[PDB]
Amino acid sequence: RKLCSLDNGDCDQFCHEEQNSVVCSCARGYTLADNGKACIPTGPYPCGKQTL
Amino acid sequence: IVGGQECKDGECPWQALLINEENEGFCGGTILSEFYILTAAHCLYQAKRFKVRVGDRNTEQEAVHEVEVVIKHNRFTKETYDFDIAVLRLKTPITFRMNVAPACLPERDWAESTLMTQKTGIVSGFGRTHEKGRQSTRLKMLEVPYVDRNSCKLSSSFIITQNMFCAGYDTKQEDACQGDSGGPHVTRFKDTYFVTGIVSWGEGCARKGKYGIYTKVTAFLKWIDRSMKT
Ligand SMILES: CN(C)C(=O)c1ccc(N2CC[C@H](NS(=O)(=O)/C=C/c3ccc(Cl)s3)C2=O)c(F)c1
Repeated sequence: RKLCSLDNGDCDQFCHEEQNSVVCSCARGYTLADNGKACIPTGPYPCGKQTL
Repeated sequence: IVGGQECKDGECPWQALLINEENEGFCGGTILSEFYILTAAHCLYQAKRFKVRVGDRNTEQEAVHEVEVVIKHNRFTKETYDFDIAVLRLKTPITFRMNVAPACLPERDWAESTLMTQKTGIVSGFGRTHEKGRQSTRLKMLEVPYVDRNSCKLSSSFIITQNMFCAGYDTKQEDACQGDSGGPHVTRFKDTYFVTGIVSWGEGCARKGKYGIYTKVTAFLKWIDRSMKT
C-alpha cells in the first residue's frame, strides 16, 4: 500500500495521485488546510456532519 | 426501517420526507444543499402533488418546502427499475439547523475506491418497521453491510444493473422497508457522511437470502452536478 492506498494518503477527504504523489481535496463548503490534508468547514452546517 | 435504531438528536440531519396532499410521508429523500433534494425516480409516481419536510424526527410533534422543479432521470423505467434517481429543486431554501444539514457528495473515483469498499453504510427513514405494519412515527437508521456483487446477483430474482448495489443482511432481520424508498444511504469516512446510495427496491423486507437494492450514486455524480445547475 502506497500513496492514496496508504491510509487515504493521510487526507481528511478526497485523495488523488498526481505525478506519483498524494493530492488531497475537500467537498464543497470545506477549504483545504495549510497542511494540504485537513478539511476545514467554512460555515456552521458543513455537509456530512451530524449536528451534535 | 426494520430493526436498527431511532435517529437520536442530530444524527441523521440530511433526511428529507416527501409528503402527500394529506401531509402523510410516502418516500424519503436526502438533503444535498439548501435548494436540492435527492430521491428515487419511482417515488414521483406515488403522489401527484407533494412537498418536502425536513428536520422532523417525530411525525407527531412540531420546515415544509414546496417543489419548484422535478428532475427525473429520463431513462428510468418500472420494467427494470434502472436509473432510479431524481433531483428536486425547492422554491425556498432550507435553513440548516440542528437536525437539518446536507450530506456530502463525494468525487466519483474516490467514492468507488474508498467509500464503497468500506464494511458498512447507513440507511435511514420513516418507513415501516415490519413488512406488514404502519409507517414509523420516528426516524430510524440502520447500519447495513455492503454486499459482494456476485452474492447480490445470485440472490436476486431480478437483474442487478451497474446502476445498483446491494446492502444489508442475508438472514439477520434488519432492512429498509416500505416508505423508506428515495431515502439516504450514506457512508461514514473520518466522521464525515457522504451520500452513496438511494433506497430503491427489495423483494419484501428483511427476507432470508434477499438484500436491499440501492441506486449507486457514484454512477450519477455528473448527472446530479448538472441537475443542480438549472
Ligand atoms: C425490476 N424490478 C426490480 C422490479 O420491478 C421490482 C419492483 C419492486 C419490487 N418490490 C417488491 C415489494 C417492495 N416494496 S417495498 O417493500 O416498499 C421496498 C422495500 C425495500 C427493502 C429494501 C430496500 Cl433497499 S427497499 C419492492 O420494492 C421488486 F421486488 C421488484
